[PDB]
Amino acid sequence: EHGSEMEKQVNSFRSNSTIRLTATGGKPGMTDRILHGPDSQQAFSQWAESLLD
Amino acid sequence: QLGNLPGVTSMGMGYDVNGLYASPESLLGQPLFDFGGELDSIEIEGRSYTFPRSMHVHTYFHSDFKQDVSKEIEEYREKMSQHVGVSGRYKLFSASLSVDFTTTDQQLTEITYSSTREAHVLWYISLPGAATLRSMLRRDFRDDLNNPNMPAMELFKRYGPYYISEAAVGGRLDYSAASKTLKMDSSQSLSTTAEMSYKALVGEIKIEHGSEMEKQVNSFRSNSTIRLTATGGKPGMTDRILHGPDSQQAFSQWAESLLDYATLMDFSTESLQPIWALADKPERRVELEDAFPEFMKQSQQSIPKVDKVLLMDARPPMVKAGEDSGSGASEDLAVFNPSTSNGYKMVGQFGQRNHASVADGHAPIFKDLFDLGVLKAPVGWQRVWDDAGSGKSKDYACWRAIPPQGYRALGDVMMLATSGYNPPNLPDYVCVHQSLCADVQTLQNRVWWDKGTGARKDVSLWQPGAAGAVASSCFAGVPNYNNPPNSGDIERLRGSIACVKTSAIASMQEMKSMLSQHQGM
Repeated sequence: EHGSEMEKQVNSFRSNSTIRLTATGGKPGMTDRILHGPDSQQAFSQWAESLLD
Repeated sequence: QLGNLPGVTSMGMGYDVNGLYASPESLLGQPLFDFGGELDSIEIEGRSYTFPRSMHVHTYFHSDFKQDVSKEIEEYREKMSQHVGVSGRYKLFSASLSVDFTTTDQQLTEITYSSTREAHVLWYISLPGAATLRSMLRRDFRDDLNNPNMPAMELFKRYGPYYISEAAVGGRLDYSAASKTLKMDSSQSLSTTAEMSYKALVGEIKIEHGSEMEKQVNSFRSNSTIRLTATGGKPGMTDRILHGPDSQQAFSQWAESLLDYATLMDFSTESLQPIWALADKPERRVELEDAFPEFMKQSQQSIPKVDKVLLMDARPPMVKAGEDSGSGASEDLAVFNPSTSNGYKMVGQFGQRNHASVADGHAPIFKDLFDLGVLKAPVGWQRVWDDAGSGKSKDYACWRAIPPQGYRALGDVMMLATSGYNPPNLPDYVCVHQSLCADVQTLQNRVWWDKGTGARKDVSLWQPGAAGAVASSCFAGVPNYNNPPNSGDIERLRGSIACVKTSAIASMQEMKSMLSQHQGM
């Protein structure tokens, strides 16, 4: 939730950490979109539903 | 065939001029013309397209930005109909209203109607003039058009009264807003705020967090009903652009898709041309043209409006709010507040020339039923008068609501027999927006004045009135004993105090009855 204590804590974590997302298995080329790019929740759900293939 | 250039199938089609604005959805069935089977080819951004030789194509990869904005629905309709080729001053494209706005907002008053359209033109297609097309008519259209026993109404039902002669092809977004501007910190123009909201949404601007522009746009969005409609372009993108996770990306997908999903999506001054100009005989051109007003009659009816936006309770409970006991004024004064609840609001005190425990009358209370922001709290209170100099230990004062910009107070409030000049504490006092009020014209039936008190300053409480305003139950202080007050005293009230129009007001029962004649409310 915007304005929450958890938002403050997470914003603080992100802007004072170097963060990477690395995928082993799953649809390739999805981690950049999940981490940064346009639609991270959709890109994640595509990776998750892709796992069988 | 007519080739594969997008838009070609729209050209020379009848159009429902009462339908949507520049959309394929308002094209009408039968093609009017035979455009020849010979085709030109054209290169447009690496791809080959074909179209009939008789049509002309002008590529122009660019964005036209247009806004039609108005506080008045009928003016919005007129503005939207300008410069599309329909001679006369007709209100066109009536079906787009319910596409763009809820039926409630259409009928409500104090709503600002905006259409902010960004047209992504890839090319224009244009036809020959009427006189060239006359030799290119399809058989049954030619027969019907030129048969003098085929009446105008049928001809117009079958073919449309106008056809598409020129059209922009690509995709268009319509960011349409029904805004309650009276709730909206309205310093910057609504049309600019709408523009910025649209542009931030699609990422043409980024708005800085904590900016003035952010405040203005947030205010616009949370006090408007907003829709995004796409004509042409990849379908099912508008929900993501408007609301969903990544609107700037969803928009760029729609924008880069336009070549593959291009349709007729905009009109120029030459777009719609009348079928009557195609008739062989001048007598036939004229009789068809004369029939256009009756074809359009139903479409030109005004949108029904809810002008009665204040719900009045004329007989609320009156509670005593002081006497001038101890003031030394010759006359007695008692004042009474109406009790308020359920979103009903006080606009003034009731005043009496006596000391009774009971009010001689009632001060009405008003409720902003449709939440239009027509009632708004005062920004503060100033003194018309106090008892400084009377030497009485307790204090007596007449206060005025200082209205926020654009609003007016309907009555003053006396504070009587106080310890210090304590200002009114009336959480449910409101001012009323200018639009619902009339400037004070008369000041009659004096309630009271302070003479005898021996205060340096003077005051008299008068009943305000205006042509068309409800007979007021409230008072206004004049800082002198003029009897009756002169036009200078009346002028002093202008911009600050007013009377509330009968046309803006209705009782519980009148509101039920008025609303039962408006569909979907």
